[PDB]
Amino acid sequence: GPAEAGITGTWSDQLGDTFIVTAGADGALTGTYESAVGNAESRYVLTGRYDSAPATDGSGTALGWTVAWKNNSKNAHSATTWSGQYVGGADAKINTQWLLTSGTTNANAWKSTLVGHDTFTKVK
Amino acid sequence: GPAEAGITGTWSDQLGDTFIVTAGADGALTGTYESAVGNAESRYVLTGRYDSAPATDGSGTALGWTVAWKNNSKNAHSATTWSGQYVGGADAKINTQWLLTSGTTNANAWKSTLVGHDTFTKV
Amino acid sequence: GPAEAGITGTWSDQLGDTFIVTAGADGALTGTYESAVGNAESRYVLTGRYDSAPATDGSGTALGWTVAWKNNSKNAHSATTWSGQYVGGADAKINTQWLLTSGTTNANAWKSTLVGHDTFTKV
Amino acid sequence: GPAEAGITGTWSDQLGDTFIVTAGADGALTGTYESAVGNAESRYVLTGRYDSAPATDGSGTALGWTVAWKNNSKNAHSATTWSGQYVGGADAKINTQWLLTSGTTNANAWKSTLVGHDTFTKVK
Ligand SMILES: O=C(O)CCCC[C@@H]1SC[C@@H]2NC(=O)N[C@@H]21
Ligand SMILES: O=C(O)CCCC[C@@H]1SC[C@@H]2NC(=O)N[C@@H]21
Ligand SMILES: O=C(O)CCCC[C@@H]1SC[C@@H]2NC(=O)N[C@@H]21
Ligand SMILES: O=C(O)CCCC[C@@H]1SC[C@@H]2NC(=O)N[C@@H]21
Repeated sequence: GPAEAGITGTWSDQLGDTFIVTAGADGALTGTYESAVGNAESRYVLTGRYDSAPATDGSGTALGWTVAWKNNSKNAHSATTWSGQYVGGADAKINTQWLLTSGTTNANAWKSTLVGHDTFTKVK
Repeated sequence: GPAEAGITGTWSDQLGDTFIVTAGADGALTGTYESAVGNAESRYVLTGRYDSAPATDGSGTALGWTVAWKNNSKNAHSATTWSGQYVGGADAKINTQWLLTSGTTNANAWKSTLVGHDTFTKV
Repeated sequence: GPAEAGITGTWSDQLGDTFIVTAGADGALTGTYESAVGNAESRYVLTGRYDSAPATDGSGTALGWTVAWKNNSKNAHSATTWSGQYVGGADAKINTQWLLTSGTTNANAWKSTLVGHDTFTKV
Repeated sequence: GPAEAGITGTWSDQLGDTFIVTAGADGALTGTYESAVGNAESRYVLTGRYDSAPATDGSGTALGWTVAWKNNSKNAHSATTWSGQYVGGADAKINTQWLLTSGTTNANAWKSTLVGHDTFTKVK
């Protein structure tokens, strides 16, 4: 439906974090992600899931994805998930909230996870 | 590293939410998840990532995964991500926080996302 | 410091959720909040805290507050906390993330807490 | 009702973070809080709100509170809110999720906020 093609493409946010994704008819999200901030260099594997038959009543399309911050260049020992919804239209948006967990000892687990939000806009 | 075999298997929480996962040598998590609560029936595909070369200093292994709540039986128009860490050993744990976003109209978007936390133990 | 007069006043977000606050010289926030959405009518008491001696290095001023959604008109059996920072200047902002917990039975507690975010600008 | 007296008293969690609170008939929570972890020393002022007429159907009592991490001994330039519900009974609990925001420059705001959860049990 329009959400598969709508989500597929390149996205970025206002900090210049950016990702390339394909949304499949099987509900899969597959791509790579590049953060402009934090302990990250170059691109990381992204995988996730989305609702391939969203409500047709004006609602967004729910989705989520994960990046573990390890690639051939760098390993931050952390992983981020983004949970949110795709809102289509000519200026499509992906609106998300995210959790960034770092590996820690049990004693430091209380400070293991950052939370934030981010809206991405489609490049093409 | 040990996290590969250690994450691979079947996990559950106190409510009987459960999942089967394989942690690949490449950092992929793939499996199936079943919720005991919510607008959910039977199993849903899970996919995520973990740090396949975690620190060796006693820290946990970071990971995350997603489930979109649509399968052959039901579609709740929602998706959950779990972000957390695997803590190994013979009674291994995966400690998570989670975000459950439901598709909403823009007017309702302020109430789209629930947050919670959950500890799974290996079956 | 400037945060005292700068936080004190009336604030609103894009939806018309609004609050009046006084930031005390002692670190207290006290005021009243009105939501344009949700199970809410008229004004509710707000109370919180802010760092009354923030860093001087250009950082924002940390703060937080709570509203329990019971007043003379309505009781939604819920409470929201906002955690964030005040960024001063002539177009000052309060940038927040928030947690809205509803009273639930233990069985439903996994769905008790919504999460979101909101930026307020000063009227 | 039972929730006012139920919440009033001293609470602690498994790390030995602890607080003393009074829940008022006016919906107020007033007290002080002592963290066993992080950039904190001795006690900090706590203020918050709770539902003074909770549902009588088995539901918990919603509540929340704030601590800014500045006292006469220490200033961490941060503040934490806890949002959750009081569950009464002979072994009463306060179950919460929390957000800890540090003051940051706008550039570092994406890493300003930690998230976690915590269950407190009543001391007396
Ligand atoms: O520092 C790390 O642990 C690895 C990089 C984390 C970057 C975070 S993930 C949430 C936010 N969104 C971005 O694209 N970058 C930051
Ligand atoms: O109700 C829905 O929208 C779909 C089911 C959601 C179930 C949630 S996901 C977070 C928590 N953990 C579980 O295993 N189940 C609930
Ligand atoms: O529906 C309820 O349980 C009470 C009203 C909640 C309104 C929420 S609080 C977070 C967000 N910000 C607002 O100003 N309103 C919504
Ligand atoms: O380091 C700081 O910025 C000040 C202390 C923060 C302590 C946090 S607040 C959430 C968690 N619960 C606790 O009682 N202590 C930690």
